[PDB]
Amino acid sequence: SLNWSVIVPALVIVLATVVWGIGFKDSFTNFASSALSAVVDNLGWAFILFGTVFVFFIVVIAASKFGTIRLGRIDEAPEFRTVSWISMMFAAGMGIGLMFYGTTEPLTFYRNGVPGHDEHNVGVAMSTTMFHWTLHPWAIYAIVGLAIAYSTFRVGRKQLLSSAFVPLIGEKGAEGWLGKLIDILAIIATVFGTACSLGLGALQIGAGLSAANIIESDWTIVGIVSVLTLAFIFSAISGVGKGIQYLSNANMVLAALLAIFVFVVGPTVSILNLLPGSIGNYLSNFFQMAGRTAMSADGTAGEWLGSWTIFYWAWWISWSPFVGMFLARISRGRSIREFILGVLLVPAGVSTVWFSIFGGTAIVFEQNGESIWGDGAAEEQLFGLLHALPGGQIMGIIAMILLGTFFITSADSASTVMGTMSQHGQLEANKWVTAAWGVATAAIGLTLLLSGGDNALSNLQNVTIVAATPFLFVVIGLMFALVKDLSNDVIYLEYREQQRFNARLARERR
Amino acid sequence: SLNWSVIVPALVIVLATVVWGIGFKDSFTNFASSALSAVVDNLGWAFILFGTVFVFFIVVIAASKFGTIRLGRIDEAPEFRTVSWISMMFAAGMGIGLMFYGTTEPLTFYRNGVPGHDEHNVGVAMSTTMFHWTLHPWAIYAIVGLAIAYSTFRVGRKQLLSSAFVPLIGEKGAEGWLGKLIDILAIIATVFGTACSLGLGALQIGAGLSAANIIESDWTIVGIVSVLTLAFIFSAISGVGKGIQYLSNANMVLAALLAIFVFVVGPTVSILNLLPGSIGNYLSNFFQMAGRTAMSADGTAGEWLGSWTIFYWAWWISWSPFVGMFLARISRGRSIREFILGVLLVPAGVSTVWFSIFGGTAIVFEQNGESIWGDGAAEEQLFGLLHALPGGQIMGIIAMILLGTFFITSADSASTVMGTMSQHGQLEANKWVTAAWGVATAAIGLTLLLSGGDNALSNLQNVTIVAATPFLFVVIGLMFALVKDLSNDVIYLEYREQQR
Amino acid sequence: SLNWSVIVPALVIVLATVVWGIGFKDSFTNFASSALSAVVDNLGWAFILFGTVFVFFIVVIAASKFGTIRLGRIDEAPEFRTVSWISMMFAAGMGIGLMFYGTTEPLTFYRNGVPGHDEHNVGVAMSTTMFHWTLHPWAIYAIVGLAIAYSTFRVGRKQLLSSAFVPLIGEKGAEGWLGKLIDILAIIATVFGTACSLGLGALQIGAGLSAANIIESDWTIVGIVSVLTLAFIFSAISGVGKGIQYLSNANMVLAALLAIFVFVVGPTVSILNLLPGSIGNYLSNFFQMAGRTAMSADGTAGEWLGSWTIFYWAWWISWSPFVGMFLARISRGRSIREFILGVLLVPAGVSTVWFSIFGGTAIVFEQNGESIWGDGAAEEQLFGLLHALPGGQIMGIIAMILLGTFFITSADSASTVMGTMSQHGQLEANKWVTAAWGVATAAIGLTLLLSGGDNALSNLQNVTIVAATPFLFVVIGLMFALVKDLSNDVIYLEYREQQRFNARLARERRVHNEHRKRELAAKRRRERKAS
Repeated sequence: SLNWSVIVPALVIVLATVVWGIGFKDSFTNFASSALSAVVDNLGWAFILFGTVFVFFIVVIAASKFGTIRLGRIDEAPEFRTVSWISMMFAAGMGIGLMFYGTTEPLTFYRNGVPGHDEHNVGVAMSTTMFHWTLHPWAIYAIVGLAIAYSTFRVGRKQLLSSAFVPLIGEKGAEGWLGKLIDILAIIATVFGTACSLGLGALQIGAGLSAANIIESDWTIVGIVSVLTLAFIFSAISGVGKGIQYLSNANMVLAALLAIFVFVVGPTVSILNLLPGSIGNYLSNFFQMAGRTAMSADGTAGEWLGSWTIFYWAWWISWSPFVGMFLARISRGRSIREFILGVLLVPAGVSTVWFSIFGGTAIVFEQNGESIWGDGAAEEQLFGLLHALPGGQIMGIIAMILLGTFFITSADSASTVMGTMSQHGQLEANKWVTAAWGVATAAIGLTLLLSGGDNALSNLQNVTIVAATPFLFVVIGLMFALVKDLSNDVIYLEYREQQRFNARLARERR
Repeated sequence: SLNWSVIVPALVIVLATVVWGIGFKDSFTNFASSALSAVVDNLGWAFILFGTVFVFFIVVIAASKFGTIRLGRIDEAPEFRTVSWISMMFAAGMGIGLMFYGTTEPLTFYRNGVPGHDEHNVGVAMSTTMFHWTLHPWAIYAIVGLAIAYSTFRVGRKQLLSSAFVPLIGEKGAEGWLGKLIDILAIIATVFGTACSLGLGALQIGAGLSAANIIESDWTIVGIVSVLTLAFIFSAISGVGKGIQYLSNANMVLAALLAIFVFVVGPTVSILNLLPGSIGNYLSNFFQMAGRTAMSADGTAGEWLGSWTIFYWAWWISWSPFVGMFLARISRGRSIREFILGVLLVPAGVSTVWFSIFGGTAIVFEQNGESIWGDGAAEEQLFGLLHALPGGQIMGIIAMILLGTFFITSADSASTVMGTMSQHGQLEANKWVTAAWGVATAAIGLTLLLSGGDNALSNLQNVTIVAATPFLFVVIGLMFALVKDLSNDVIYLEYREQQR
Repeated sequence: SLNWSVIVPALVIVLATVVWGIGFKDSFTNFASSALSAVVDNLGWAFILFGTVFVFFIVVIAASKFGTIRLGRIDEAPEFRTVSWISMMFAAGMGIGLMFYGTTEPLTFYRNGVPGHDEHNVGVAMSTTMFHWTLHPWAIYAIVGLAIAYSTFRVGRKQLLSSAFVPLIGEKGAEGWLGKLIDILAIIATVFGTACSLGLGALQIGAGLSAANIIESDWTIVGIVSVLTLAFIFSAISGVGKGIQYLSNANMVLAALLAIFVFVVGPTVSILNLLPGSIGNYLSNFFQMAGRTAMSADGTAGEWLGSWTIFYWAWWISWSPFVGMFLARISRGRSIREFILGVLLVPAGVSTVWFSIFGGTAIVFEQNGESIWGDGAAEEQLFGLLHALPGGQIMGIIAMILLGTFFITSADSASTVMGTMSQHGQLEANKWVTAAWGVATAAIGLTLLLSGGDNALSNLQNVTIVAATPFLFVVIGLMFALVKDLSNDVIYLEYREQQRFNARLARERRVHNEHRKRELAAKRRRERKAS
């Protein structure tokens, strides 16, 4: 039961960018990235304004009476344990992203500084990175993750993003001009969003290899590294099961090694001192950073935001469908309040520690003179931070392998989700159609890395913002659909009608 | 049934300042404005400290159990629709004030800067203006608006500010040393508060005319512009009814034209980018600006505050009686929570957009070189912002007419309120006594504009702070009376006594 | 019934530091203060991170359902009146501390400035002092004060800090590797914490005398001033009762005189203008100061924090046992919510006014040129602020006497608490064992002032951070024990079970309606098909 109504237009746009970028109209793709700077100028306020709205909206709901509502049958107990649920939360907290920017981002802000602040500022350097990897991102994943976890568990609808727009569009009739389109953009936004992490994984590994087999052009090398792990996703999907479960555990171990290694070896105390700093400062500059637009100070932030804030915002939106589908399944029959409150606190905890370790020591070195700053190369900075520590050559390989495993897990999980959306929300997607999207995502992966050539990272970040632009309004509209569904929920109505009886009972007696 | 006990002392003080200012002791009036700088030094902390207290106090009540209480009969449904109620909220959001400072204020802060911050700072420039036209002002209007809407709807007392002090002063016995005095100051504070907006409307129009009939002295011109609309308030009160209803609708349209025109024509994107900025930054610098006193940094803010923060604070207080009487009638039998939460959110929404458009583009031009800064003239800056845009000469006239309509609506509405306070809270005041206060307010209007002459704006802002000083403590005390009334409501009071 | 199990190890460590500091290994004591800078480097984040946690934790509990719980018998009415309870709250708000730093602290921040800010900044100068004497300190006193006031009133256990760890350690079995140790550290942390205030009282008075009998070496003078009030604590404990009650009232009067005097005489308006400033600014820089560590800006704050933030934090922790025992008795059968909400608001109100008056005028003078800055001497700055005002020579003596009374009240109250912990939580401690700890505390008092010599203040602040380090984790663990006790309360456990049954009953009733509408629906489909 393959819904080709979504598959066709999806692959059409997917393969389009692939061919229109990999070759022929190569320089034309980089022209679209230039005309893309227009969306940052126009819909710039959109990503920023609503970007914070997601945080307030998801907190208001969690705090309101809707929080008591169970995600499924009335008064249903969660399947997985409380601790087990939190453990699966860390699995989502770790990704190729933290491996990439985790060490560079906090450093680039300490060296260059952020719009409206002095340079060499530890406090602001952390508050910014925190502002990009904590509440805001997960506030978007919670909205989507809740929109699904409610419509498919509580109401009992199909596992399609369109099924969440039932209240708005039309009950069951949401399969015309919209609905299908929502499911179409859902896949397109996901394939590009995942292609980003996969692409970042390539440059990350490539720069890691340029720190082992020194040296080689490395143009073909990129195509190699990609297909290497791209081919080993099949033997971890079809012929072999339990791939996501096993590899995820291995990832947590390797990620724990790097985190601990840098922690004990590097400036331990300094890292620990950053825990209260990054956290406290984050709460201080929150609204100041939330009000940061291309008008402060004097339209100077425009360039900065477009390559940082605006980027992440779009990158999370394009990734919301995947993370949403994930958090939904993990939170079976779990209170809305504990679901939201658990999605914003647990993951945000990992991002805090991770950045305080890598992005922390990287700053400590910048202070002591041993600048890890690899002449700009963001990918070479993670390994540079390792080689600067006793046993760096070793951990450098471990971190490199961890990337290869992430590339597989990320692509695997993202594929099982995309395949589901292509099968009318079938929970048990075929390991064949799943692998199909696997190469389809990696295809767009290299296409973005080759079109940019030397500026692969520049073009990669750009294309991401493109596919996310349309899906942005989807999440904004998904915000209303989630409000109407709740306002028409059994427990909710039963509450307002029971409260109206209590406010009328002691009224007549008076 | 005219309560002359309040009328006499009111007109006595009103006409006093009129004559003692319009002529004879002219230079003596400007001497009182100098000795007025003493109230900014002494009671300076009062306006600032409590100024924020109003915000916390009105939010705590709205959040507390008192919020569930209906403004009238137990479990009574509001008269007007939810959307209709919000629409009437915008009618109060729009005024002569936004037309005046809406374009200049955000600019003067971007050019000169605020105490304790660098200049040419967009973020701080917005946070400040927001700090003056959002929560704080309406937190004062909500307290008064609720004090009335409760005492006259719930309890069922007369529509007099003194009737709200029943819990404190004395039940029904609040008509001696106090009560009447509270009603006296209520009118005096209102007539001066309204005279400010009317005065600002004059200078605004006058500067608009100096951009059409260029040129003429303009001394008599001011007296003309005023009496022109001052005489057409009668034909919109007595001989003609539905004045407030019709004109209010026309005001919203014209105000929508200016707002949209500048929005689409000017830097659209920039304006939109200021929505998250002004809002976000406002929440960031809130407590920092709330703690801003004449001691930071190093008693340097004293001069700045006295001509900005301290000013608005007094200007809102002197206007609280009017806005309070208004919001009360509009919110018939409406939950206290939705009343407060609706008074702080709806109007504050307009002020955000309005300042992000006019005060926004004005900054965008300041950045691009086309400084609209009309050599200091605040009134000439609004029109300068228009003439800088395609079709400015047209909108300049539209905005000018909109001011004339505001001058009438503001004076009309303010009069119907003052007349009510002079008739033992009679909801249906006479269209004759109403028009009486009409000229009485405009009288003080010109008196403040002529006494200053060239510094008409300087003297106008000053006299305002004077009449508000006494009423300040009234609102502070009105804060306690609103707490006792609520703590002694219906089911709540009886429940405590039954537990005693 | 003296619990020597705690007394012995306590006096052993107490007398140890006394002898090992007063003489012989004198320079060795100052060596421990150098190796002490290591705890500020290592556990530095601990004091800062959790330091704010205490604030959030104590606010969450007060806001939660636990707040409705009464501190004693179910639905028990408080003994003292609401106003009387607030009055006894001010008695705790006033101390030797405010007399010492109240005038200097806000000044040193206006002159030198704080890490990450410009100098001569009034706003930041107040926010910092506020950050040290408001929520944070009392958030620690509330946690301890509640841990006791609940375990001894509600549950009905002995008045020992160890009795509060019953949930964690073991029910009644908390008297082995732990428990006793918790009671041991409780006294040690208290004796050192009190010794600080007593020591500060000495230097304060000594500098006051150097402003009257000008002049004299003053080395022996310190030993005199101390023993003078140290000997008059006995005649105010044994031979005379009602000492704490009477003197406390006298302290409030004298403290009111100084506060008002400086208020009316000095820059009145300026002080009043600081009320909104200090308060407002405090809320603004709260999280910014809460995130202040030895990494901002660029590990430069390390030195500053170690001599300010880190100090107070440890000083409050080492004093938590005493203040906790106090607030507990004062809040008999009083709602947890009104207890916490009353401990964080009332005292924080005094600290705001006190600093806005003394620390306020001191800045006003610094602005007008008449710098009260007594060439660094912190003790000579309070009197300098007085002598600068009409009738300073008079108030200088009054403030000096007020210090002597505080020295007695502080030592007296601290002793009655330490003695209680040495008698299995006996509420009625002996006036003999109480006086015993009196000299025991003053002993460590002079020991810290003589070991430093010229840098008496430097060494005094250091030794304090030492004894508090271990007790820090005790308060962190006491945070968990307070959560388990509450989660297992009668009124509480009834509230949850009730909230469940009420949700199951409604659950059942709803299911029956869905089958009702479904049965009734398909029924009308047969009436229309067969009409």
